[PDB]
Amino acid sequence: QEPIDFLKKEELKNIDLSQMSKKERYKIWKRIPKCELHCHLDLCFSADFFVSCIRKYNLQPNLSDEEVLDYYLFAKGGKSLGEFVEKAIKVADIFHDYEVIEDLAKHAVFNKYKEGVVLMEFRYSPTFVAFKYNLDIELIHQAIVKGIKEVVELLDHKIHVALMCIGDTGHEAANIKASADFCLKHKADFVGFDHGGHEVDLKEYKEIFDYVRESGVPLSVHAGEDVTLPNLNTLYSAIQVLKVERIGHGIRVAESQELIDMVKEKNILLEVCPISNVLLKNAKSMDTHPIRQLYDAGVKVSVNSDDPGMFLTNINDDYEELYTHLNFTLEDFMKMNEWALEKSFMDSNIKDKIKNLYF
Ligand SMILES: OC[C@H]1O[C@@H](n2cnc3c2N=CNC[C@H]3O)C[C@@H]1O
Ligand SMILES: [Zn+2]
Repeated sequence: QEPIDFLKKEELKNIDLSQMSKKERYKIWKRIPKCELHCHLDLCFSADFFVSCIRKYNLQPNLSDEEVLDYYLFAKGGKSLGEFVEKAIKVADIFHDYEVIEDLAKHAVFNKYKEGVVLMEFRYSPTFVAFKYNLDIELIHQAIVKGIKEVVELLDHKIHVALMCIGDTGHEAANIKASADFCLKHKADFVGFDHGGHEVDLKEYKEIFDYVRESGVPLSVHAGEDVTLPNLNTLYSAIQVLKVERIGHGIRVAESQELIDMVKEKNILLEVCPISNVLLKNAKSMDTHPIRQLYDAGVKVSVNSDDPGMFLTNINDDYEELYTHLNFTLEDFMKMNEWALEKSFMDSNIKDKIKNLYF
């Protein structure tokens, strides 16, 4: 046996969630064999870990643990994706050296294991990690790959972890072209390519994305998240120009039947991040989060944590929110995790292994 007795499809009907306290519900969420596709490793940490980094490098000697969390992180939320990014830029204070990056990666993988994630596609931005202390992106990648490997080996491969590379916008020394080049140079370690930060129309980088995609690295980019944009052009470009297999967030697809139809017919999956959307004010509330209408419309969706570090949450919190506020069932969650598995960028023989073991 292993620490977590994962739920089987047959057992789901015997579990009455309505009887359970929040504490007892989280024991059930933990036992869901989760496939997570959208989580930023470089912003994936616990409160305790973050504060330890701040103390290690004596960054905020005049602030208490709690003041440090309020100063740097996004647990209470904010106004926008713009405000989220400026706060992420502050968090880059911890990227002091390659030792802390390895430790970050190690703890990130281990916590996902503890939470009951069986398939983990992590993503990180080389330029985002490098800029604050002018680090070497080759050495950053080395530290990350090493940290993941060491923990995965310790855990006897009971969690399967893959990496995506993020080109991004909205921080100093950001470079999409260079990020794409780095991704292809390290194609053996990267299973996909993403764009994050500020949400922009990626039509203007058609050539860079064509080149990455056509080289055999599938695309999943952030689009249809930011509700402050005056139209849905970013989604049309993501789908029709970038030819993405998956969309980060994509919650604004719900505002257009045309996009709903296109996404369904192209077998595109939306990587929904419930808590993230609410905290960035991209959903008005969890009660009115678009995932419910998207799910009912027949669009493929999966549940993701996005940034455990920024929000001081974990993947099981997102499951809790969908159950409590939007009446999602264990059967829904199993279905969505199976979609996530089907749409994952991991090697298919690994995916077949995970399917036989849990689904
Ligand atoms: O991995 C770090 C990079 O990714 C961005 N990033 C991190 N989390 C998100 C990001 N981007 C867009 N929207 C909210 C959420 O999905 C920040 C940085 O550039
Ligand atoms: Zn994201």
